[PDB]
Order: sequence, then structure tokens, then C-alpha cells
Amino acid sequence: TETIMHANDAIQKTTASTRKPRLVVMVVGETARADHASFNGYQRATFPHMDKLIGLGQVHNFGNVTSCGTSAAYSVPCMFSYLGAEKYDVDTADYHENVIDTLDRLGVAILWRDNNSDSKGVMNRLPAKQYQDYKNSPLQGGNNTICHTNPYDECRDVGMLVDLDDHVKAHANQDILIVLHQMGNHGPAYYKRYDDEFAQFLPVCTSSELAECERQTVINAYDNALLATDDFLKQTIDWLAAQTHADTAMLYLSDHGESLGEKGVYLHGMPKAFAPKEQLSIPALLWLGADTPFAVANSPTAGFSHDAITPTLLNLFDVSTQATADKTAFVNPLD
Ligand SMILES: [Zn+2]
Ligand SMILES: [Zn+2]
Repeated sequence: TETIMHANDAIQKTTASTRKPRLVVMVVGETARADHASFNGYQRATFPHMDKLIGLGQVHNFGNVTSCGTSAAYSVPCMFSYLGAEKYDVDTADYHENVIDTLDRLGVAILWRDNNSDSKGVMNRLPAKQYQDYKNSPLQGGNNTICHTNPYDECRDVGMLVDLDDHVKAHANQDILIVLHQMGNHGPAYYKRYDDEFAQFLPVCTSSELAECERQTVINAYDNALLATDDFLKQTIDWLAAQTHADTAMLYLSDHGESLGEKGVYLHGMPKAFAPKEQLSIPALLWLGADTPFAVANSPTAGFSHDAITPTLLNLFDVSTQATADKTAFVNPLD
């Protein structure tokens, strides 16, 4: 092949012809930091809906998880790579088979909706129709029907949840992966990231010049954008909970964290060798549907990282490959 292969031996252990189809939503978050999540002990209710599901035992919180880098351009390809953070090279990620390539080869129906930027190369070998731009409205050339609920005409992450039934109905009796790439908490204009229903921590910074504004007002806008992400995740889970013909899962991880003025540093993008802990520390949640066959994995001693995503996706689709032996995952393989 023209691709550097990592999982040429991959095969599904079971398929939808002998068991329920698998339906997974992977949410690629944006700029959310683990220590501003109420489920990791932040002293403000930034994730009220997820916290209620954690209390019920329906969502599992993996705690302080480490991102591989500090921007979507660096982190998103690595999140779907077989390489892992220590061998990853952003300049040559396009040349390797990635986990989406493997799943597509094995017949999983993949949809990637993007309200952020794009898939950073991950979707480039799949047909164009499996990637959908959700950062533009239809007349702008995209697909998002929820862009005109705010004065910035900014497209909202919840627009990506509109009529996901169309994809499910088009792929009867097949395994399905839906990736939703959020705008999330990207700054510096945090106040533009959420509709007025989520303007709850007040007052907010309404300038892109964050070091000018009072620190707490920057943080208030950031925390309001987390509330909107908590609502997006709740709506995603509510949709999956209705898909009772499938075994379902929702995995959420941010691409990196964010500095909010500690030691004078704001935003993200610092070289990972020098980046402060706040830029590398991300939340990670897993929801599983009713009667799930899956079990949450034993925690690594140092906590989880983005390197666990690729083996987790393979385990959720019953894919057997030597490429994920010895590798950490958030759920165990089914035997
Ligand atoms: Zn960024
Ligand atoms: Zn990012």
C-alpha cells in the first residue's frame, strides 16, 4: 500500500450478524481543562448534567487525563494515531494508517462532523461524503442549522446532533462510529462560545485581550462555555439512550487544556516540553448504554492519556490486532 500500516492483521472478532450493532459517539472536545470540571473537584458547577450521571453510575470519570500536545493541530492526529505521544510527529502523521482507516476497512460506517477546524488529516483517505463541515451554515457551504441563535452568527456544537437518525437509518445492521469535533472552549473570545442560556457565571470578559480584563471575568466566560459543553454532552447521551437496538457508548476527551492566567500565561499552544500543566490536563468521560457488555479498564499508575483512545475504539468495535497489545485502553477487550 501507499500507507504505512500498523494494523494490517486487524479483524473483527464478532460482527453485527451475530450480535447487536455497536454505535459509538466519540466527542473530540476543545480547550476544556480537567481542573475546571466539577467532577474533578472544581468548586463551581460547570458540569451539572454529567455530575448527575456520574452519581447514578452511568458516566465514568477518568479524572486528570494527559493530552499529547497543546493545540488541535498537534493533538487531533495523535489522538487517532497508532503511534502514541512519544513517537508521534505532526509533520508525517498523514502517512500512517490511523484507527479510522482500520475501522473503515473492517466495515464500520464512520461519520465525522466538525465544528472546530477539520479532522487534521484523519479523514483524508475516506470518501468526502463521510466528513461534514458544521462550522458553516448551509448557505455558507456547510451543514449546521444552529448558527443564528446568537449575535455572532457562530455555529453551535448542538447543531451536530441534529438528525443523527439519518446516518443510523442509512446504515442498518452495521457498526457505526460518529466523531463530533466541538468548538467547545476555544478562545480567546470565550464569551462568543455559548448561547445566552449559559451566561450564568457573571460578569464576563467581552474582549479578546484577556490580560486586560479582570482575571475572574475571563474565568467566568470560560466556565460558561463549559456549561454549554455539559449540555451538549447531555443531549448526545439522551440521543444514544434512545438507540436501544445497538450497544452504545460515548467517549469524551478534550484535545488539550488552557492557561487562565497562572504565572501570566493565557490560551494554549505552548511547546509540550515547556507547557504548563494546565495546558496538558484534560477531562475524560465514558458513558455506556443499558446492559453494556463492556467493562472499564484498570487505571495506569500515572493516569490515562490520549494514547488510550485508539485501543479503546478498537476494543469497542471488537477489533483484534497485535497493534494494541500492551496498550492502555479505557475499556477492556471483550473475550
Ligand atoms: Zn486551539
Ligand atoms: Zn484545541
